[PDB]
Amino acid sequence: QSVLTQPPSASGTPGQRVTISCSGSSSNIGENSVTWYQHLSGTAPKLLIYEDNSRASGVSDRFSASKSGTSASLAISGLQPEDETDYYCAAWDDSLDVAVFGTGTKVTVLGQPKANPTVTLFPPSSEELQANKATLVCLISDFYPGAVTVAWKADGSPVKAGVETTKPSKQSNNKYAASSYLSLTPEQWKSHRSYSCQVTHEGSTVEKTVAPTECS
Amino acid sequence: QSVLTQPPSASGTPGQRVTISCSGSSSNIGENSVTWYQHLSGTAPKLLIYEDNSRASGVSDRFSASKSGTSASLAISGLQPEDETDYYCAAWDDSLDVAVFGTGTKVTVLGQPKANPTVTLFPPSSEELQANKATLVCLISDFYPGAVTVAWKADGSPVKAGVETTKPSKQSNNKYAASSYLSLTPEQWKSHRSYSCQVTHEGSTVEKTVAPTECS
Repeated sequence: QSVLTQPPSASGTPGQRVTISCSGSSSNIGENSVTWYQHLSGTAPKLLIYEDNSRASGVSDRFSASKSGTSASLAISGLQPEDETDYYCAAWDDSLDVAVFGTGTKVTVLGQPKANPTVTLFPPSSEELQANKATLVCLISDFYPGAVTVAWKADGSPVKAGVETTKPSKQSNNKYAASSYLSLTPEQWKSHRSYSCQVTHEGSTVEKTVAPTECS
Repeated sequence: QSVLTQPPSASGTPGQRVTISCSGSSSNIGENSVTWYQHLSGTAPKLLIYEDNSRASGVSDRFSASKSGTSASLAISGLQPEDETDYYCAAWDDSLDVAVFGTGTKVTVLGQPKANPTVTLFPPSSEELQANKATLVCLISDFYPGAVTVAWKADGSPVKAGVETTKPSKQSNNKYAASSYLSLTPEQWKSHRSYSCQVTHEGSTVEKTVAPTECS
């Protein structure tokens, strides 16, 4: 039989230190070495700990683990917001002859700082103009919380056609990123001299403007 | 980490038959035993297969599995939507007693036709470089199912470091959009002959390239 029990979630304030428990049986944990993984959903679990308390290269000293009898624990000291993820444990099951995983624990980092987005406007590429297409991308990164507004303007006047904005999603650092793209004609691109992306986040607005070519 | 390669999506019409491959070295799969996991964005993985092919007692017979040295594969002979979950392979033992997970594969039952993505590479503007920065953007659009894997190189060398990739999202045409950006310094940029963006999508792999020509 089957699994290693983990509390569903954990909760901590930045700089604090949270403990993740893993319970098992004597066939698995009791007798064999434990392993802990961090999982972003869609990346592939990343090994943190091996052989009960060994750290994998790239793993920080903020994460330490141990095993007591039939129980194992992971301690995150210095809770950072990039730490908000899922943590799974594992150990070989002698009687079951398999690797038996933990139920998974998701750490919630309460009261994360507010991060006003960084805005970057990309004008139509060459590759794409000498291909007779024109797309502008307004990259919106490093924001928190994760809700923003986007508005496009052309020569000051509202661009109320051709825009596509992406729902924000988490970046590795636990901050959001999104994009807004406007498909125009190379015809349209040229005829204008100013294009602009305006992003509103938490009572603050930033606008970046782009103008038909500049440089070599 | 440095693990198992799995296509991002696998998908078919109801009652169809779907295959999910898993690729590695003659160190992992290629030598070890491979296990398969089933993961809904609900708490825990769930072993379908163990010791290459032996079905986890109680798993449905619509699940078959095999290995052949380098590769491995799990066939879902009975595609029904309760199968619409992520799937993971795992080899076992590079450093001792650890799981070596694959990238995960998302299975979707086609609700619309397959659509290869349109990839577009955008180099820095003159403007952001005049400001002493450089960010390339890789726009990924018009693709279905909703899942991709993006990789960046610099003179045919993987760029792991400093790339973020957005989670796919449903735009106004009913197809998905995503974007991945690579943050550099204005000289980290110009010290390389070019940068390319590579998107893998249910069979198809597209690679776009770009060179520093911005007021160069």
